[PDB]
Amino acid sequence: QLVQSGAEVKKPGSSVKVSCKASGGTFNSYAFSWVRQAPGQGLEWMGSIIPIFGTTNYAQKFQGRVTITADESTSTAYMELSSLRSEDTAVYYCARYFDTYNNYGFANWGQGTLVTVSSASTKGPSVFPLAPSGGTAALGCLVKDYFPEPVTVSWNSGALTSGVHTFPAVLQSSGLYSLSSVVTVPSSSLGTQTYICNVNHKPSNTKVDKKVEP
Amino acid sequence: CCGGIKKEIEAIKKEQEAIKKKIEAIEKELSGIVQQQNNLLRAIEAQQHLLQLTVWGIKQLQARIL
Amino acid sequence: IELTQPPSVSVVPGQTARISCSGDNIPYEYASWYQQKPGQAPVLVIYGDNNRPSGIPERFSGSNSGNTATLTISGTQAEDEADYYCASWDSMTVDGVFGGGTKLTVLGQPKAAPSVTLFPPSSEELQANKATLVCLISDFYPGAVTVAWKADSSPVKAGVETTTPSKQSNNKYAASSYLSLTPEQWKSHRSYSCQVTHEGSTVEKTVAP
Repeated sequence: QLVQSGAEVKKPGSSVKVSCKASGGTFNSYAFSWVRQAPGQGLEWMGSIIPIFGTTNYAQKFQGRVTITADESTSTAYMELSSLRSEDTAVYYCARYFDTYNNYGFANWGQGTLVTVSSASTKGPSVFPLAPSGGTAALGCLVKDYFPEPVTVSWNSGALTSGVHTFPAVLQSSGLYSLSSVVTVPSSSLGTQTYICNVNHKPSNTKVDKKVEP
Repeated sequence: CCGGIKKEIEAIKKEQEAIKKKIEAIEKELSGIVQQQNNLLRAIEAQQHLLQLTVWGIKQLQARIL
Repeated sequence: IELTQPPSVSVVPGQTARISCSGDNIPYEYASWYQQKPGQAPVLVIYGDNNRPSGIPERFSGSNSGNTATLTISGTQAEDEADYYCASWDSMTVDGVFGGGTKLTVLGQPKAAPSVTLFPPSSEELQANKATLVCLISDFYPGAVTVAWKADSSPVKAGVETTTPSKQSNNKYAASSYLSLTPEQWKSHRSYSCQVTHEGSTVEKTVAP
């Protein structure tokens, strides 16, 4: 239903748009809001737009800095915040209301967009394959000192899914992150199938693949 | 007794078959209404929604002022 | 307009749970409640006059009384342990407004022990002037986690780094510990342990160079 633009990195004082595509349904019937969340914090509401008139209203905190627009032709809402500062680093959500007439609630949400406002520098991951050998067996990938968040790992271009544990990132002293992602499998399917590790770090425009086997 | 069955069966059977299809026609028009009755409901619910949508729309504009 | 919740609320498995949203210039049909599990968008659970969206379990009800919204869960569950938010709209400004959130805690609880695993250095990384080892503590309860790495036989602390624990979908925590190092010190000492204590036990894993 709602899907948003990918994660970004912005220099302080600069700006950023964020987009949200509302799939399948009448765009003129929608009402939309942006809601951001700082890491380990509450949700904070920013603004609303009603596409069919394009009438917006914003929270005073952000008035002046934020614009919200919509494009009916493409079924898309946009928010754009300017004069960025560190406290703006947040996950930004896009939410639909007026699912029905009496429903002032946000019935549908975006997947979120992480926006990071640091001054330098974007860094690409170091994707590594791991060493493998009815019971238990597990292989995976390693992503080394990159920056910043987040980082994506999927297996076989989207195929292999069950019993997969992707792990959270350590932030190093260096100011770079690393994380870890493995797949649990029984002994009876090892060196036969194919096993791709697809990694995307969108901010560095890094998209990488990686294979694994005993 | 009989003799007058000649004048009755061949009389109030036809008019009582003039019912066994002048009812078998209505049962279309009843559901010819539920056809319409339901579209109407569908129509109102569409407006009702646009209304809430426009009220807000006005509240937002009004808010932009004063 | 501003909303007010108890910063956390804890409860026994199978009880009535009550978060209160309070203040100030009232809602009512504007008020909404949301559940957010770690790393997920909020999911609307209650809206307006005690209304559940589709596919929402009946244990959830919305209460109201003047200044106050109250979400109420009957017979709580482990899966109901989440962060909850109330939201409403200021009738004057039409601004949206959220409460500060409430961590519903059902902390106890059915304990499970940390499953620890250790990958050897990436052989392709050995090629690349490095060889970090990858330890995967996971599936534990409580989030209590405290680890000791080890080379050959001698105690180790410096050179590594670790992550704080974080709740899974299965509500059991997880962690990760690495040891970046030189692609020669690893093929010098033999196997490497991983002393992961969960306040009683200590779980290792050992890989052969």
